[PDB]
Amino acid sequence: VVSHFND
Amino acid sequence: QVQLQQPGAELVKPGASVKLSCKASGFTFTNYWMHWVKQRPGQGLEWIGEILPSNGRTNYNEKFKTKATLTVDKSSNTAYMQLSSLTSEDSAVYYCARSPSDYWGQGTTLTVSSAKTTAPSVYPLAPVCGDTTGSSVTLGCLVKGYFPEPVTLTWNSGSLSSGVHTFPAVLQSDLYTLSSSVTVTSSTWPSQSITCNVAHPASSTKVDKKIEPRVP
Amino acid sequence: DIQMTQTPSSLSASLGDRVTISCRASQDISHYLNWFQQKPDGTVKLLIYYTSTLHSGVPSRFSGSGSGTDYSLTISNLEEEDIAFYFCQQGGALPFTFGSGTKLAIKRADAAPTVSIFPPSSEQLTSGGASVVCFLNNFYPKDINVKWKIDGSERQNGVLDSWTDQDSKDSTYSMSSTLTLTKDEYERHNSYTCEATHKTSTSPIVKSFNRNEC
Repeated sequence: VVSHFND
Repeated sequence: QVQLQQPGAELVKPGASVKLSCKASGFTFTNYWMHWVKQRPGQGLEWIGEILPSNGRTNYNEKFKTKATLTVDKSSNTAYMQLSSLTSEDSAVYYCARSPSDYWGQGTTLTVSSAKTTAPSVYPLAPVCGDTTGSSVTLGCLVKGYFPEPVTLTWNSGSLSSGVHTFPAVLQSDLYTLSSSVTVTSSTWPSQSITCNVAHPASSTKVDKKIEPRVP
Repeated sequence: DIQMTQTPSSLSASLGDRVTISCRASQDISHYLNWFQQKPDGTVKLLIYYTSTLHSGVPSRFSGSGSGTDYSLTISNLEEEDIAFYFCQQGGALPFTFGSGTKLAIKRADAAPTVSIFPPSSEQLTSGGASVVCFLNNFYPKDINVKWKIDGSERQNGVLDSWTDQDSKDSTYSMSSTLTLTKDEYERHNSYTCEATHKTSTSPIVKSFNRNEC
């Protein structure tokens, strides 16, 4: 789970 | 623990450049995107761009492309953002952040002005002579035309602290102006003295304006 | 770029109330919707990411929901430390973008502004200017209007307003309005008035003075 698509 | 350390504020002149620092601690920033965001009171929040420390890859908001250049220093675990050709449009709070598991810095307030260190004029604020009637009375000090912020304003050397309203300074022209009100019981003033203490560090000025009744 | 529409821009609630803030994106953002909270000292924290994942240390009263284009942040039972400025950010596409923010404040009962008008000082008059100020103190709600009149005619140029943030003790708002004129302009007229227009009254609160009394 991340905050941005590219993280 | 995870922290991003940014300087509090800087004043720079139009046309100069500024290199804002963002020192990471509590983690190694190699594999985290380091983002930059601009916050100016009217306008919302604007994302400037991000850099990935490991390979220096960058993604910018097109709008900021030769305003903002992001770099990194791997040995100091520090992220930098240079702002060039500074204009009044660039005054704002600039934050740095990491992502994923995001943390933000405290933000650096950058002011771009060619204004010069000016001491404030401190005017007394008292009801027309007497006192527009009542059980309590409101006095005040008007601190006009200073630069740069801030101005420290107290009442009776900090002894008078409750019932006060000290408004945020506002920029009119290239100078700052602030006002402050104190409300006391009518019987207390005039009888007991009420002086506003103004200090303006930059111009190393300290002024005490006693508030008394007069006519116009 | 993807535009984020955040509503409401402002909201008042009482401690213990449920609060819901919403963000709508102009494109699908694939659940990458983040909620940030900002305090007056400028501190910013990420509360929730990927629509509904709480960040480290965030309290269980927070939660988020949504998908596609439509997202929401909810605080089941408001606490005082939640009074803050909230903003969403989509992370579904570059360049990343932000919503316009929601200023969450404390609800209290209406209170009329205590209005006080002050004449220019001789200190200021000696220097060539004349400032007339009016304090519109401890009122609620936050919307408030101040009207300046010189001789009964409306005056718009040369007014400088400043507003306090919500008071930590009585939850009221205050404002400073300053009308600045040159000394010779101030000497050309006689009556100076501020009119405070607020929802607590149908008629404005007017304070004035004449280059003259008492």
